[PDB]
Amino acid sequence: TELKKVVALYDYMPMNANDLQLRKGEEYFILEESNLPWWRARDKNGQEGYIPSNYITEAEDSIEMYEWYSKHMTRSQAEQLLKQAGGGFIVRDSKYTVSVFAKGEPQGVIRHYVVCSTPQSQYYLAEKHLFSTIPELINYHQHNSAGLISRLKYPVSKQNKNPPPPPGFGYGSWEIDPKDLTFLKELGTGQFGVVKYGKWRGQYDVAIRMIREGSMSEDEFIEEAKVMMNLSHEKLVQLYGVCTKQRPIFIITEYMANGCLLNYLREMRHRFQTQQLLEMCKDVCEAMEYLESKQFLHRDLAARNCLVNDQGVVKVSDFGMTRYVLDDEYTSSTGSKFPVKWASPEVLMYSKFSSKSDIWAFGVLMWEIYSLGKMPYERFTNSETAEHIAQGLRLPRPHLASERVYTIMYSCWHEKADERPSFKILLSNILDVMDEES
Amino acid sequence: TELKKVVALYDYMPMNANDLQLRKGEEYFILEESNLPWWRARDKNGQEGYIPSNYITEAEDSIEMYEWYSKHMTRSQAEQLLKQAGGGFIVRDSKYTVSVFAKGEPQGVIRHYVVCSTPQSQYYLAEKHLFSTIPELINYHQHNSAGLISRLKYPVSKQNKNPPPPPGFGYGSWEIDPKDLTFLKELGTGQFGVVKYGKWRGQYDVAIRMIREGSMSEDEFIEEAKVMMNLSHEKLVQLYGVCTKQRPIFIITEYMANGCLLNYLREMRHRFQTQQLLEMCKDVCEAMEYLESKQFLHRDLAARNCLVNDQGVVKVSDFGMTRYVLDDEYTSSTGSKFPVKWASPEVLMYSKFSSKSDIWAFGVLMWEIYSLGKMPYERFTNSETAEHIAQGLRLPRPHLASERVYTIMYSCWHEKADERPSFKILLSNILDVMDEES
Ligand SMILES: C[C@H]1CN(C2COC2)CCN1c1ccc(Nc2cc(-c3ccnc(N4CCn5c(cc6c5CC(C)(C)C6)C4=O)c3CO)cn(C)c2=O)nc1
Ligand SMILES: C[C@H]1CN(C2COC2)CCN1c1ccc(Nc2cc(-c3ccnc(N4CCn5c(cc6c5CC(C)(C)C6)C4=O)c3CO)cn(C)c2=O)nc1
Repeated sequence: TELKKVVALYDYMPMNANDLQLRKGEEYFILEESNLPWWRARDKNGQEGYIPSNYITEAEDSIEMYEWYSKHMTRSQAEQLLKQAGGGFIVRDSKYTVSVFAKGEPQGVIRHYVVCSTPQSQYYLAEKHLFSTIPELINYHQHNSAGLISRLKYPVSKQNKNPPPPPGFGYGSWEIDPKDLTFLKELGTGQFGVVKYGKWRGQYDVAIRMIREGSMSEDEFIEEAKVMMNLSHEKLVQLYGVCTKQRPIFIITEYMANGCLLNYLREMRHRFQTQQLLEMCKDVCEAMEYLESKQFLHRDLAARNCLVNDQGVVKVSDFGMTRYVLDDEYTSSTGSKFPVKWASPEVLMYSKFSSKSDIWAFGVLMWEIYSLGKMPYERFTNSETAEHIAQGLRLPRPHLASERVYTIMYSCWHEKADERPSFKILLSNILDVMDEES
Repeated sequence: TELKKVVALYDYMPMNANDLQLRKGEEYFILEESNLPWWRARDKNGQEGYIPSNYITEAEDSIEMYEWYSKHMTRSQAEQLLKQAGGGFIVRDSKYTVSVFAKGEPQGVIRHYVVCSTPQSQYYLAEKHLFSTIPELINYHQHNSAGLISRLKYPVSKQNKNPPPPPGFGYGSWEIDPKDLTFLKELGTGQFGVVKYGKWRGQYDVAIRMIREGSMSEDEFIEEAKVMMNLSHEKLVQLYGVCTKQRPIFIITEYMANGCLLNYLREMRHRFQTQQLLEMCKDVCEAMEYLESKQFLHRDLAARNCLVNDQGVVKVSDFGMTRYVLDDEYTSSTGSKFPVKWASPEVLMYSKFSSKSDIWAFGVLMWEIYSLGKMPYERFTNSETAEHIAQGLRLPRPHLASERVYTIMYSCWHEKADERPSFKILLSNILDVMDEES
């Protein structure tokens, strides 16, 4: 049947003819197993005989066969023998513990590192390398195992690295030269004029926005043009400059290939997925957090007022351009072209726009992003919408929105403006839910 | 004042005379810090000028300066770029996470190892090497750091290794030869005869126990001598043999230098400390657990009935010798020499000794060990002791005993015998409290 084998704990010289000579380190195969103190075994040389049971070590008992494990050693005695030894690695039972000495530093320092046991029969240690430097840890794992699937010696970078939008086509270059502008095609028309994609110096992809007669207050616009030019963020359209010497003054800004994210979600639904609109909302929230840090108010925040580039990243645009609108039906709170769908309570009532109103509009933007572009309150009217917002009604939950993101965009719509979240904490929560989704 | 410096995220060619040429990798010292998008810096070559803020990386921002960290990377996109890369170490923000690929095994396997942040500004990873072999882990740490005070390459062993007691002076050697016995000195007198320390064959330290006339039932003793010889344990005195051919029959057993632990704790109080009596109790409990596994009953368990050797380890002795006593005053339950102090309720009442009675006696032994040898119920008498044990009284807590060990030795004294603990769980609890003390 099955055969048993043990190691020679110590060495024994047969005091009796019926005994076998044990020799420390020479494994012996037990021939019979009983409860008596002596059992018959056989040696590699071929001799067999009875031998003491107090001299055998089971195959799995190799722990005792080693010169480190010491079941008798405790967390105190071990430190007393490690101080007299004066770094000695000594193992003791406790499912075990290890002790090492510290060597400079004459005051001996002892550590009691405990050995933990995995539920899957494995063993490890509750100790972390504690790298105070991330690249130092990356280099360590690069030249070590550390229980990883492989060494961290295969960087995962990309070659599609494009510089960011130049904060203006040159320092102090507020006035663009129409001669440099290289009009190429047309990008549609805007509230104040017509757009067209060209190239500054024929080497920088710019989007020229020519104005319409009696559409914007060019004077005030140029007055605050330096201000609006000082606004620069990754998720923010980069205003390159303005050609004011020529009429209509040309607002040369960053170019976005996909155009309005609203149409991107309502027509270009064959280029993204349901797991990316959250990243779009993160981009929008980052832009809003920046413009809030700048004490600037978007004033008009909506998918229509956001653009998307070839890389698929969404960025806010037309930041704070309302102040330079001439259409009364759009500027007035009771006008027809006024976006009541995204407007807020205090706005619609007393015209008290604020960062809280921008947060309300951002919540509406998240709702429509998750709705794929469906218009808010498609069934209601400009007055019924205010009625329902006052009564307490809120936009429903899109079929693709989780309860978490719905709670986010709902907190964005708190009746009390002073209670509405800030864009910073909104971005924090969006990042949290993103890390959870992923 | 203080000087600032950053790294060149990308490379920039001055489109304007007021600009400075940025070159990826060339650190630049920012001359002035503002909120504008362009700031003036100076280069190592000595040239200074305005440069974009979107191209600078703070010194602590080196994370982005590396080609691994990717704040945009998520737990999904990262796995999509790692599968197309097909083990690539890619870091992303999340306070961070790392991803590596698996290479054999054509079905790509990706891991999402998260990077943890210590409260002390350090960084580590929630990953264990998971060594399924203790000596394999010891070898790994022996040739690695693993965040240890030092490599596990300094064994902490001792040269004072003595073989254990030979389970008898030879196999089947039940009858010792008085000629071999080498009587040396005297060790005192016992209940049945007189003792003396000698040497078997002049080479094995043995303790001969010569019997007294009309003190023991030599016939029954020799009858069960093979049985009592089959009892062998580390914390158990090792009966070497019996010379029955000569009168008085000499019980040659293991020699213990310190003698009775009772006198060891009552006179030899200049060789141990208050942190070792717990180990003594552990030794006694191990012996009791073994003799319980053997369905053998000590019958008389007490510090007096335990010996100690030069190494300071205590071992039980005279295991089950009561059956071979001739003194009626000691055998009878109502006799004068009967140890009522250690006796149990059922014993004193109906004479129903059992493993529960042995557990009671072991609790009493622990109490007296922690009392330094004080006699149990020094004020009471044989009858008042039973009175108080029946009423519910129990031995008090020695000044050196913690509430935990007191609860242990108190559970040892449960009124209901069927409820008294087992020696196995008692040893488990003693080991637990020992690891806690240490
Ligand atoms: C999507 C493709 C589809 N393609 C079809 C498919 O085969 C042909 C045609 C092209 N089309 C396309 C591509 C790219 C772009 N990109 C860009 C659009 C615009 C743009 C265009 C028209 N109106 C506007 N708006 C709309 C908002 N708004 C304006 C002014 C004001 C507002 C609100 C206000 C009240 C604050 C005032 C305003 O100007 C804008 C945004 O400035 C600006 N910039 C810089 C671009 O890069 N757009 C569209
Ligand atoms: C401590 C030093 C001090 N030293 C002084 C200091 O300067 C001089 C003198 C020596 N002394 C000393 C040293 C070593 C030893 N060791 C040994 C003691 C004994 C021993 C001695 C006397 N009585 C007994 N008992 C006592 C218990 N018991 C006996 C028989 C029975 C019992 C109970 C019963 C009812 C079941 C029956 C019985 O025999 C024993 C235990 O067997 C046996 N063995 C094997 C030893 O190795 N003892 C004493």
